[PDB]
Amino acid sequence: MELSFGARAELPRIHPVASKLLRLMQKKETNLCLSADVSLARELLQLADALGPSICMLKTHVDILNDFTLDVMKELITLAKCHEFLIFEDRKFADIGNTVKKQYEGGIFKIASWADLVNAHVVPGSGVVKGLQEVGLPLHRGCLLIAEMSSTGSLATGDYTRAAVRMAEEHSEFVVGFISGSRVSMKPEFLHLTPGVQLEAGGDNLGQQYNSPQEVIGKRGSDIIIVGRGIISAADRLEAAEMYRKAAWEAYLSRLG
Amino acid sequence: MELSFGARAELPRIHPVASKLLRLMQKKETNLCLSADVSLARELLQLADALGPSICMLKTHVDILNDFTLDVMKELITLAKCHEFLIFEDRKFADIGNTVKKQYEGGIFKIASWADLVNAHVVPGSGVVKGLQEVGLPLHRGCLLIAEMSSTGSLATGDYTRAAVRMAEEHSEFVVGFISGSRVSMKPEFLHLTPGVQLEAGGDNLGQQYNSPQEVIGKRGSDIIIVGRGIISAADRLEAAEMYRKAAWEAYLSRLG
Ligand SMILES: O=c1cc(O)n([C@@H]2O[C@H](COP(=O)(O)O)[C@@H](O)[C@H]2O)c(=O)[nH]1
Ligand SMILES: O=c1cc(O)n([C@@H]2O[C@H](COP(=O)(O)O)[C@@H](O)[C@H]2O)c(=O)[nH]1
Ligand code: PRO
Ligand code: PRO
Repeated sequence: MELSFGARAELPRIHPVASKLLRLMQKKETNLCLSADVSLARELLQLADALGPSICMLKTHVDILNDFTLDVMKELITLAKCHEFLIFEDRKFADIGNTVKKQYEGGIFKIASWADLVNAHVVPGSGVVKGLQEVGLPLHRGCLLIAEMSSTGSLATGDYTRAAVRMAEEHSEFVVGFISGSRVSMKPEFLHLTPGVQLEAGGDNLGQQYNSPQEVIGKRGSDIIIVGRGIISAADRLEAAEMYRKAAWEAYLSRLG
Repeated sequence: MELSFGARAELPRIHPVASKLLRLMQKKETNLCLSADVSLARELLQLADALGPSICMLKTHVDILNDFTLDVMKELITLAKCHEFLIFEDRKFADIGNTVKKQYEGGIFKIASWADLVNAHVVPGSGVVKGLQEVGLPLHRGCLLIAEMSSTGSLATGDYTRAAVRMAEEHSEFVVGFISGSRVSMKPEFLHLTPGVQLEAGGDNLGQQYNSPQEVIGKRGSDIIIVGRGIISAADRLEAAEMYRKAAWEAYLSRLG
């Protein structure tokens, strides 16, 4: 009884940020999240503009942007609105609730002011979510919980993964899904986003491991692929993004049947 | 066969950053780390100057400083050198190795340029440490691994804690100890730093739980207490720091016997 992205966007318990995302995924035929892991604002913005039509989401690491300003993020929002994609700051909040609330709202990045989505590790216990939601619920934001990781030696397995799913399902007013390698929740209101994706087999020299779009979307049941170097290190990033988009989209279609 | 801090500073396998810390702890009779969880640079610097003689370490969250600049960190270094304490940026790196290397060296904070110590969660596997050490070893820095957390529902227990200890003991050229609630390693070359500390019982409304200096240093065998609100929310932060310093130091002495 698997529903399309467009039908999932209408589910009774859907979060509004998840619904917006699912609707634009269906409209644009994309379940690709670009991992824009660059250090220059101009490159970030040029990628966002050119690849915007091909992506459902742009994932940032603003803390690696050498020339971050809030006005860069204003320009990114313009592109996100134009091309219709969400902005996901991959901050991996991972502290006690009292600390993460300040890290999300404040400092020089003011993440909550521009990021539709953020994510959190579950290791601190549910206070990490409660602290973020003090800021994010008034701002109509969503959060993803890290239930599994792609890297060698990941401890996000077994009972840890189960705890992440329970934490999400108990904070569904704010948590909209997971970073995971596979479908971890049986509730269709939750999004599954999977990093560690390339077309070719392999990894990196610092513990990254890759699986293909067909494997992660088609076999493992995830919704969205997160792709960094498979796109950004290519010469033609637009054609690379299109290859990843077509791969992930067809894997999704074939699995709906 | 418990050694004093000053003797631990001479151990054959000691890391140079740990040795520097242990020597100044012994010299100054302090095993207190101030958690300087403030949003203004002037308050950060005024606390560092006034409390510097009372502390072995100042723990920052630079991502909550509304008016961060690199020149603020230059002024903090001056105070750290004057008063003899280490600077610990509590960034909780928690990503794949390729990402954390960039988050540690780069962006607007350039953490590795000013922080003696950083810390990491072990959930990604050991690539998190390998990525950080690509930057931190050339810069003669150290790292702490988060083996336990103070907050309600923490998943850093059992086999997760054991994995953190193994990861530290296999990366001892860079990892100098732990964030933990107790002694987790039997190797005296590793430092144990414990947050979730107040003189009075209680917690916060976002999952923080407190234990006393006597409990954590004296019974649970930790080395250093990390104290935020128990000091910073007090009217007289200097006298508060002195009360925490005296508590932690006496608990350490009584346990050496
Ligand atoms: O398990 C995880 C979780 C992540 O967010 N990531 C992130 O996804 C991206 C992967 O990038 P790449 O495709 O270049 O390996 C990085 O930004 C990384 O921080 C990951 O690789 N694995
Ligand atoms: O297990 C942990 C790990 C931490 O670093 N911390 C940090 O230690 C400090 C605790 O502050 P406080 O004493 O105000 O509760 C915070 O900066 C928090 O981020 C913690 O409380 N528990
Ligand atoms: O792992 C494999 O064999 C295939 C080849 C390309 C990606 N997956
Ligand atoms: O928990 C208790 O009872 C004591 C009282 C102060 C701190 N510890």
